[PDB]
Amino acid sequence: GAGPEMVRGQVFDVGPRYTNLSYIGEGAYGMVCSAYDNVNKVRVAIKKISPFEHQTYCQRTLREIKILLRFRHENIIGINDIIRAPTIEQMKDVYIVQDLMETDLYKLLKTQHLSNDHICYFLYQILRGLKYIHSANVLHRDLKPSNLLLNTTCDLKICDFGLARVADPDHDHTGFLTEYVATRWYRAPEIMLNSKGYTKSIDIWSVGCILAEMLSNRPIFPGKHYLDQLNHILGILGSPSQEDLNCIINLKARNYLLSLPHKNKVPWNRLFPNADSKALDLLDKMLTFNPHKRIEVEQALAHPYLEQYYDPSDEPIAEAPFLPKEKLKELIFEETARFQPG
Repeated sequence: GAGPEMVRGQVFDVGPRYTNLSYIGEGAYGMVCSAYDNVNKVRVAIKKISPFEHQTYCQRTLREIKILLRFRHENIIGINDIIRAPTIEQMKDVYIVQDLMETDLYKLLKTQHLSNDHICYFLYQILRGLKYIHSANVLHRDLKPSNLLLNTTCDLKICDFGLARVADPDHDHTGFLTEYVATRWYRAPEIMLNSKGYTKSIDIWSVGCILAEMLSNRPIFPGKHYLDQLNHILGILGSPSQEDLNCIINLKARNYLLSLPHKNKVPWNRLFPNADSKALDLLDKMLTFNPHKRIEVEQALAHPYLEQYYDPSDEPIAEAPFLPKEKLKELIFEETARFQPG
């Protein structure tokens, strides 16, 4: 009737509820598979996770499980089930069950031209999700096409909250070239200059990047290393204004910008000659150099580009806003307890 099922030589032990395994790929670190859920009669995605040797992998797993279990939103991936051993001592892996999403925006962009209607709809859903996340005082901090899941009807769901943090603007300041975790091509200019990525404006930049990418099927700022990323940004936006430089008090950061040759803005309509003009107006506002001047999520939603979808009453906000590895394991154990046969 059952056993410890294997997939590509590794235990993928999810039964008896989940049968007929097919492999998909790799996760952050751990195997991903689809499987037939025998209770709700649908195929699902199951991600195997093995974090307990390392406090960082515990921190990200716990952080993401805590977040995804607290969140309930149509445009954020839910956790349907969590499979693990009944005791801390026997728990070496955890399996997270999610709705099966056929594709993601990375894969889609590599293979499919998007109509303006698709771009508009996808951007609406990204921002609708992001409204909820930000309303919970959470920063996602790693928005990118591969973290935007899509099913067969183009329902879009934000995933991968492993690098998320509670917002903390009063402690956002840092020095020049401070090391950063999140994906390079979607990093706001200030990450390289004077920001730890603790304000909401960090996510809007990433959304701006994703919009630009949907318009042309190519990343807009494909930097090859930490500081090339900034010079990609400045080659399009042009040199920051005196006013925007006066906001950067750090001398290494400011003097770096002052050392560069003057660059003029590349107009959006020459970079994207087939783009809708309202899309380019909103792109410009999301890809603003100065984070204090950058559009906020709610303002983005209310922009004329999204007028066909905008409905604030149907764009919900969160009811409930918000260490050694041994204690993180116990907290992962406690956090996943609600899915245990009971």
